[PDB]
Amino acid sequence: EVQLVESGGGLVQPGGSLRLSCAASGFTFSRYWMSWVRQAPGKGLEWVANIKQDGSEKYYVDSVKGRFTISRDNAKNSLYLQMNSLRAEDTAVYYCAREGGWFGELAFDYWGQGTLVTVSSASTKGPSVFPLAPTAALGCLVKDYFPEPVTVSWNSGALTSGVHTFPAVLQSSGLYSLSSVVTVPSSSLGTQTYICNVNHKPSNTKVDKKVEPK
Amino acid sequence: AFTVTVPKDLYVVEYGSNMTIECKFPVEKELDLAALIVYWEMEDKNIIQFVHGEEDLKVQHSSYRQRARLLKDQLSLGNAALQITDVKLQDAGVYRCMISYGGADYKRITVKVNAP
Amino acid sequence: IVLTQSPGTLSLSPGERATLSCRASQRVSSSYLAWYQQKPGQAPRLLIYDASSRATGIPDRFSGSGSGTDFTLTISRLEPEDFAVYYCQQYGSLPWTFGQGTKVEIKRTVAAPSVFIFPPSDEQLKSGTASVVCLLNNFYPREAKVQWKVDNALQSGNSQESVTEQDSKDSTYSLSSTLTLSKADYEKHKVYACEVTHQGLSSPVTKSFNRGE
Repeated sequence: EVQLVESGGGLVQPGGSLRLSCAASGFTFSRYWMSWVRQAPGKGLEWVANIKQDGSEKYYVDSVKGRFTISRDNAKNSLYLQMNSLRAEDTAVYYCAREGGWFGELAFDYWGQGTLVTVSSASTKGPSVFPLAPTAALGCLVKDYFPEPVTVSWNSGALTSGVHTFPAVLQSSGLYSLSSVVTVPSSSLGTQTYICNVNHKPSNTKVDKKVEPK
Repeated sequence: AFTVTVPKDLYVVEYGSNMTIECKFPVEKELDLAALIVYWEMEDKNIIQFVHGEEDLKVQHSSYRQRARLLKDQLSLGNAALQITDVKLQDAGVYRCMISYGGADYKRITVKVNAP
Repeated sequence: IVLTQSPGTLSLSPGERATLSCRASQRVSSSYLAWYQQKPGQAPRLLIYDASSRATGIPDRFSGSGSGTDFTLTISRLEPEDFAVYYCQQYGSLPWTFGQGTKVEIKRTVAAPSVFIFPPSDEQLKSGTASVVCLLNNFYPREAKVQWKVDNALQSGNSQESVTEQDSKDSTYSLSSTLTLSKADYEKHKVYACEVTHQGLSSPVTKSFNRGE
């Protein structure tokens, strides 16, 4: 039961600093090489940093060499990435990975679930929620929030089938926008209640919009 | 640009014989020992820790006392050669070569041992 | 060391065999080539290490082969759970590097999108912007075209689109397109139209509305 859990991510503005942490369980942490791997939204995987069992050697990709510092505490069962001088291209989900075997010859054995790091000038901001009014289709326009993520459900989870919550797009403004739709029988318009539940944890706002025909 | 290389990434040797595995690293003209670090490791044991022109035997695993030698004259040629004498079946496995000379890098080598 | 995965996308039915390629710009020391599986929203899972060995619990329809600079991952007799993005990675030589990924998508029968158009809410217009939305629902294949027309004039640079991941049940895709305008620009025009072409349509589908009607 090898487990890996990242913490410490969020929003930070360019040139700023942030410290990621990774907690391990189910294996002897002092016996293994450990890596950081990141993934930018929609892109592929990129290795970042490496550390030896005893912290005695550290390696980095070119892009972060001189800016990121990897370190570890075997007693605390924990891995760290101190990120400094952060640019916008550092925006990504950051994963911790165990390198299996003695020297990593079993590749990346196990991964954490990742934590999102967002690097941008924009301030945290709660979404505006607009009704997309009406087989019929209806939904919610969740607009101008920052940063990711946002949570969308319908009728408090009691409505699931035919629901499409689209991935958010980064708008020209630098704020995020998305829509959630659902297809329903035309006959259900008027008799059935449809409430869009929007939950944006960063800005700590919750919204319930009832969508009706006009 | 600084890169540790391995002529062979796999060695197959007979039980009881001698073996010399090699890590190569770039050296231009004369080699300055003060700037140079060499580690050879096998599993969680340390075979060779070469710092300041000297192998450090207090860090060396005792399995390897008397049978393990970094070949010093080979170093000028950018070749970290590890000679292990009287090779036993326990010597089979993955080895690690770390070399620091300005920049720093490492590689792994697999050793396989046939029994008779 | 650059790894070039191939091809970009595979469209296959369950039970078919999938072949994935990984080429390297250098020899990969000791054949330390891993493969990984990633599903949307999840971290990668290790599949194969040392090019040909299965990671623990990985089922045996996952098989690796190759050596040197050319590596293959084969999934014979695909199960629905096997459709994901696959990555190869070299750990033989620093810096560790990943290829750009291959997506294996479920190939189903062609399906036409249902098309809906949504006018801006009155609540939104007080913000000064108007968002016009166009939903394309449950189609296959993924390739779908959306043109925007305001009073039969084509639009450029004021649209954004978004696509869902392939559906769990349907194996279909859906798409939203958002046309954004000034409130001032919006109230200057009458007809807002959304025009759609797709393999599953034999004639173009256009949904429209008139402002105020």
